[PDB]
Amino acid sequence: RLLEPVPFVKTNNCIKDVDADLFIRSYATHLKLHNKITYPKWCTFVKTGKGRKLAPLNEDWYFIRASSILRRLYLHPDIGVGFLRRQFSSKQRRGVAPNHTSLASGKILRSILQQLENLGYVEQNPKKKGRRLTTKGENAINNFARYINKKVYN
Amino acid sequence: KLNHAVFIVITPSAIAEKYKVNLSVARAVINHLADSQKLYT
Amino acid sequence: IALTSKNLRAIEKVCSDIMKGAKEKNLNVSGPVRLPVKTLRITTRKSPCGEGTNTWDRFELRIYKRLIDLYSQCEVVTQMTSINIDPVVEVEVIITDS
Amino acid sequence: DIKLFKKWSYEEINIADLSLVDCIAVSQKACVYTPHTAGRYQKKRFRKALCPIVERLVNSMMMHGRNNGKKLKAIRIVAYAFEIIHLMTGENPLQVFVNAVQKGGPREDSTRQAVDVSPLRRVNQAIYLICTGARNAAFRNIKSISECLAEEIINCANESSSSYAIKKKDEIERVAKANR
Amino acid sequence: KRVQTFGKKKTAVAVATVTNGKGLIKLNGKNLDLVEPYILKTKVYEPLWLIGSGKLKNLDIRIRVKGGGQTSQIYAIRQAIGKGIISYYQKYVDESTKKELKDVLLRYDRSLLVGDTRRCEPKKFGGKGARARYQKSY
Amino acid sequence: VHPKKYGQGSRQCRVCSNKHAIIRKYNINICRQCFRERADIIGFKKYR
Amino acid sequence: EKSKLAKVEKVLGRTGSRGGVIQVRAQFMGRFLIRNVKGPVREGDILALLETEREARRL
Amino acid sequence: QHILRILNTNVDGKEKVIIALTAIKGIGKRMATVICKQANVDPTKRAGELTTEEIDNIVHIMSTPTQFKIPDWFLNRRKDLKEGKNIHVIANQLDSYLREDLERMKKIRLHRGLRHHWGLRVRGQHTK
Amino acid sequence: DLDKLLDLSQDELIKLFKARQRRKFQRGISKKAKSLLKKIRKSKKNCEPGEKPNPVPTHLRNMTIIPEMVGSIVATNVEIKPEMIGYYLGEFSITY
RNA sequence: AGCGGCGAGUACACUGUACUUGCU
RNA sequence: UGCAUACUUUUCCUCCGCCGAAAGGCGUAGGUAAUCUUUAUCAAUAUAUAUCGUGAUGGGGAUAGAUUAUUGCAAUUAUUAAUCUUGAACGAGGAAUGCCUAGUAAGCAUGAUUCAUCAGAUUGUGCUGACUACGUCCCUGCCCUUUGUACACA
Repeated sequence: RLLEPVPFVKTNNCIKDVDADLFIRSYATHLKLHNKITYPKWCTFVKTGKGRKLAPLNEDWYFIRASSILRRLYLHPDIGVGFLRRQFSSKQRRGVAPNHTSLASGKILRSILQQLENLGYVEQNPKKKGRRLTTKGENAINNFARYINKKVYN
Repeated sequence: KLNHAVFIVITPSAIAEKYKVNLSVARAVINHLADSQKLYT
Repeated sequence: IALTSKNLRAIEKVCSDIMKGAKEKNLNVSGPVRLPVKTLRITTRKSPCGEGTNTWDRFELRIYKRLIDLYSQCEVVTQMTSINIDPVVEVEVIITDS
Repeated sequence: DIKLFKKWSYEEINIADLSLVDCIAVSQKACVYTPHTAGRYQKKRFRKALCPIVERLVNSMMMHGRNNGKKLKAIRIVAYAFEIIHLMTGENPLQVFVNAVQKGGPREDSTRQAVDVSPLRRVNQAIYLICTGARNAAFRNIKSISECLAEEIINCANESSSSYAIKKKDEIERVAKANR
Repeated sequence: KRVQTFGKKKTAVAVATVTNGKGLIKLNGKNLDLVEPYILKTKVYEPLWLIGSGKLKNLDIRIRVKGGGQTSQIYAIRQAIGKGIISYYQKYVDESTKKELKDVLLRYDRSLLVGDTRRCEPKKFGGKGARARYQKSY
Repeated sequence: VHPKKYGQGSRQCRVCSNKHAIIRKYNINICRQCFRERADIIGFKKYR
Repeated sequence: EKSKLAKVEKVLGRTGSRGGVIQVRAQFMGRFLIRNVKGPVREGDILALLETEREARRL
Repeated sequence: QHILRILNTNVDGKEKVIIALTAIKGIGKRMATVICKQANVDPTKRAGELTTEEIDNIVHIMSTPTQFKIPDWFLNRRKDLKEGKNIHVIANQLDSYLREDLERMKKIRLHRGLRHHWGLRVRGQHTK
Repeated sequence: DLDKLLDLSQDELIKLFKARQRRKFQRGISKKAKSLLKKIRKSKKNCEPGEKPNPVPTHLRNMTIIPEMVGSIVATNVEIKPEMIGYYLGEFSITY
């Protein structure tokens, strides 16, 4: 069902040629299996964003978000915290006042970025101030994406 | 006022109408039998 | 060398001057840069008193700016522009090397 | 060659009422893989009929209170309803919809005295009764909308009493016959 | 060698370029299958069956999208790729097939080659609605 | 006096010297009442 | 019940209380027949008749 | 199985366990959510098989969660300025502390106190 | 009970207080409130402890209260208490 | 601001591709 | 601490990296601007999958209590605000009444205005693109002709 006949030649040379939706879940599962990062304990008592006003209700949201930020890191190689907050921003019902868009909480994204830097998948540099992937992480994610592509292909 | 329970075509609406169950328990029974909406198998 | 004004005919004549002067002086010049027009607007209400139907009107000021570059003496270029310029237009200067 | 959802080129079509076929104008020009044809639709009078009947259907299940503008969900709901019609009844649901439109629309009404109903107006008004019936069926009655359209379309295709469209057509025709 | 065409449908804008290759048609950095709506995947597939995968097997068509809503860029890319294939047939591959290609395109739909002029009109005075003013009480 | 560098007390309309209906767009700093008639000579030409 | 064919050879006029009725000549086989039709009708439309010799009123 | 009666009504058998412990109290779905997290009950299950051991765990959790990681800000009624500190205080007895808080503001008898006393809102319903 | 509040310094005072009075006191108290403070201290030290001290002249509605400001009333007779401290005073024409 | 061209690649194809650096 | 005196600009949007769930805070990139916010992209309606499966329910947020921070010399008539607790009506609405013919209805947002702080207000912009006429004078409101007037402040 999730696979469709494609009438043009693909490339599959990196993550940009694979669907995001399955990539996030597959790499969250891989992260859970490998125990690459902590949960951590502190983050699971707070809602993801002010406008959400409710718990994520999945218990794997941290790992589901980490791979999404990795995807965004590759999609354009300059990542800050404002861009992440705006992307994961959500509508907020102010009660009797009209619905208004508000950003997500940035501390969880800051913690995710720090953990990714600790893992070494991402590096910081003065030039290209936004977060970008290292060459090691780039080729590793290329091979991982090709593995996922072949796994869902045959 | 709901009355259905879980204690005793595979589309959830048809299964719910057949077994007098809610949609969630009907979906659970569908998973049990096979092993939001998507294309029919 | 960039120009800014409010009336398009002024910038048109000013530009028509500089291309012909450049061709006369046979010096390397970039082509006429046609910048996107930047428009300034404000909306206000008529009827200074509070009575009557609320009626509002808007205004529009598009500002014309164009660029050009020349390899020529900063003195001769400013002399020719001052000779063939009008106070309405405001012009700034920058030179190139290659 | 061209198939609906890569499945139906509808090589066979009934004679119907000799006018509703031209009104629906399902043809190679109107053949489309999926609904949501955003072409011009208010250019002339015959242009209203030039729209495919499938597009007419998918373009009108949207209206109920707060769900205006939501068109892709309407497309998916009619796609699921079409699949449900196929699974419940083995015949082609496209022919099912054609029978529904050819035997659902009221033919004679009354205004002041009774009058006839144009082929085009009959097709749209039949679509409209399908719309109101489906909206009532989805109006807080547990069952999903796709099942609602499946039931109503099959009922009006078979002229069943459980069809709100057929019921209202019969009511209108009864009033018209009483008046004239 | 290299031909370039443009695309404007609704608010969205697109750029197409047809070059020799092996059938590499890419939208930005992704593939056309990764759009998400299969409903619009059908729309992009519509021109392809009207021309030919075999004839596309030797041409690479790059596509960029910048702005507009989902329906806007799907229609923009549809008409842009139509223009690209028409121009590159007129230039490089062959001209005898080009007349039949354009004949098929027009006899199927005129929206493929050229888009609509419909766009949002300036919001009027009076009230929230463009063609409606505020409710008044006597 | 108790002057403040903020609010309506900080600045007023230049021509009518009133504290009401003063616009701050593009630092016009003038009241709409007289701005309506000074608009044309200022350059604010109405198109729509 | 039953409906019968009708050939719109020409349009006659838009009448009625609100201008919502159209005079149109019908055809099943009685050639010359008068009918009142609601809804947009173009040149060359086929209509449905309920009665054989029931005639409208021409204004 | 179903229909379990405790200090507050918990006739919630078929409805979810999480919604059950929200409905008993903490209807803001955060006290109940964190209590379920602390007591380690999977939301996948229902309320029809809640055990008395887990109920005792729930009471152990809500009995002064200060020692738990539940922070002071997430603690309901954070300061309530006095010589001590208070906590989120569940349901029927919890009503008693807002009763006595109302008594304190009545004896305070300030502008908002008489506004609440005479039958007006704090910000005013604005019948102008 | 209130002796600790009487003796503790401004830092512990604001810490015990809510954020509103912390912000107010950190931003400033102003010479008007300082003069009112010294005048009320003199009036309290001169007044007999057996009687309630008089209110303040030149009334205004925008000074906080400190448990060191005790015994004060307003020229509207609610005697200030520690549980009324973080409110200012108000007490203007609201007559029904 | 864009279309490119090539100067070096990060991984795959095979008789260019997603991402990086500079000029015309 | 306060007064007087000299030194840069702090007196806009802000990106970032950090402290704080957040509110908010510290130090810096950039920009008087198609150059930095930001624009190879800033919102939402969606979208795909999960839970709920129509039970005033978990919908719904009127209501009050506890606070943390900023704005403002000053917020008490708790400006605004993140968090928690609190839990009203509401089963789609009498008589009447308003609006509307294609990127328009409607929904969804969002820019700007006054703004030190406060849009539920007003004025632009875009996305989601509809059902129906393609006419009529029945009401209403005007217009023309004829007509009758003892009206002309009609």
